[PDB]
Parts: sequence; structure tokens; C-alpha cells
Amino acid sequence: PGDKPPAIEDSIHGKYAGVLFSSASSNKSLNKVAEDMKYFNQLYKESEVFKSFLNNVSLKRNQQRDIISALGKTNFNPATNNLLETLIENKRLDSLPKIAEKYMDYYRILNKQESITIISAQELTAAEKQKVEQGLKKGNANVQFTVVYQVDPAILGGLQMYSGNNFLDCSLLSRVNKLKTEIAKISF
Amino acid sequence: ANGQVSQVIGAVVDVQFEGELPQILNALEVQGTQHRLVLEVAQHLGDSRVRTIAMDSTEGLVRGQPVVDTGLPISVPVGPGTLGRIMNVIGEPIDQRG
Amino acid sequence: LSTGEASVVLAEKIKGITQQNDITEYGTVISIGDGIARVFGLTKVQAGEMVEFKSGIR
Repeated sequence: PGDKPPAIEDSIHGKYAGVLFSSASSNKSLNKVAEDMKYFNQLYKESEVFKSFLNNVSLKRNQQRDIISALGKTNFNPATNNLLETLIENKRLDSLPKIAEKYMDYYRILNKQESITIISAQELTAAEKQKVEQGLKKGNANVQFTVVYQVDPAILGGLQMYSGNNFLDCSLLSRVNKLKTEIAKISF
Repeated sequence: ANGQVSQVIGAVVDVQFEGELPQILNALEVQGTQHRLVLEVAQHLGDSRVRTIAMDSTEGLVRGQPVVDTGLPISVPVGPGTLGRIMNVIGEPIDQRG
Repeated sequence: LSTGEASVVLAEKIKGITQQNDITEYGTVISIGDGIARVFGLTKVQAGEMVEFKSGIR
């Protein structure tokens, strides 16, 4: 996609994540690095000793390299191996987890699948929900999506959709307030 | 000579050491300079780096230049021989009297 | 790769480095200067606690 990450940021974790995404996406591969960084995220939270290792800053560069090699030399994309070696040289090993997470964000942005959340006061009947799918489908009609439900609003009989980063308000509460305000400003 | 010149900022000079570091206030001597350049350890910035103050002009230095750790602070010659003799801050005679 | 690598990293940790003493009671000085020391791994310390360094200074 032009070896250009979704967004450019000057943050520490953002800088490395952007360079890795561009460098990774450059030659051929993006998913390989995604699985590698994902493994660190799962291991960073599952293994307690691994967390203390990265957070450790008083450790020497040569010592950090030996421990990283013990973890694994294979099953990690060369981009990931080169990234770790750079962090050790720049003492940025402590920022490893943030980089991992930040990288996945960019990858999730490239992912086409999106989650749409519908907010409604009254319970959505099985038949009613079916009609909602046809409306959302006919609206886009060119991208697959997964629907999620959450009913705890303050509005009554109103519909509010959240689709990743977009918000469309079809709530009746908005209509009520709009009319009550215009009827007051008639200036008769 | 287990030290190296990491950076040079005017008179201040940072030395990259390996293993043990020079104790604070110790006197370090640069190797390869035209004249004897002594550096007084001021503090340890961390990451095997130390910040020192140069006793002589730091002109002509180079990054990665080897530095030797004297192990002790600036040592100046004391005694009756200094009487009637002009001594430098680093203990060198500047009166051309030997 | 595998999730059980924690034991592998733990093994390399104890032998690879002659360090990592009882962290909960001991610590390492990252940096020293301007009358301030950056101790490391001095967990469980209390605000105002009295610590002692190697040379005996407190």
C-alpha cells in the first residue's frame, strides 16, 4: 500500500512502529511481523519474568542480547530481529511493549473488517434486528462488517450507531430537543 | 585505557567506559592529545557514561579517543620543592625551571 | 516460538548475568550525580525509608 503506515507520529513507540511497518511492508511481508509482535504482547502479559526483563534498564547491552537470543532465534521475521538489536543499542528495550502494541494498531487499521455497535433503549426483537442488518448492509453494500449490541442508553426509542470511528445519530431524543428549541426561538 | 570519548561539548567531555567506572571526582587523562589533558569526574550520567570537566583546552579531540582512568582525583606535587616554583592546576611546572 | 519460553529466559537470566540479587531488599544505582542517586529495583521501599549504600553511607 505504498510502504506508508496509516499515520506518522514523533512519539518513541510511534517512531519505531512506523519505521517497522514501512520497512516490513516494503519487501513483501506484513502479517509475519504482526504475528511476531503479537507473540511478545501475549508473552509480556503471561510471563512475569519477561516483563521485568524489558523494564530492566540497568542491564548491560551484551547481557540483554544473550537473553534475547535464548528466547528464540527462529520463527521471528528478520525485521523483528533487527528491531530488537536496534533497541538494545539505543537502550530502548524498555519501550518494547509499547512498540509491539502500537504496531498492531497500524495493522488493525489496514484490516478491512470493522465492528458496528447499535445503541437502542427498547430491546431489539429477533425480527427487528434482521431488518437492521438489511439497512446497514444496503447502506454500505461493499464491505463486510460484524455487528455488536449494547442497550443501556438514556434516550427512548432512539438509534445511535458507532462504526469504528464514525457516529450517526438517528435517536428520537435528538428530534425532541431540536423541536423544543426551534419552537422557543419563533420570535413571534 | 578502558574509556572512549562518546561526545564533546565545548569544555565538557563525556567518556564511555566499560565494566567498572571511575569514582566521582577522579582524574582522567586523555591519550593522543598535543598536551596533557586531564578530566575531573563530576558525575555519572548513567548507561556506563560519566560527565567530566576539562582542565585544558579540548580543541582537537575526536569521538572514540581512548581515555585512561588514573583511579584517584587530581594529584598535584606537594612539599618544599614547590616553594619558589610556579605550579599549574594539574601540577605541571610552567616556570621553565625543570 | 512457544509460550513456555519463560523458563528458558529465566534459566538464561540466572546464569547469563552475575546479578539480580534479592530485588525486594536490594537495588542497583543507575546513575549518581548532583547529590542524587538513581537506584534500581528497590521495590517495597517506604517513603522516607533509610537506605544504605555499599561504602556504608546512608
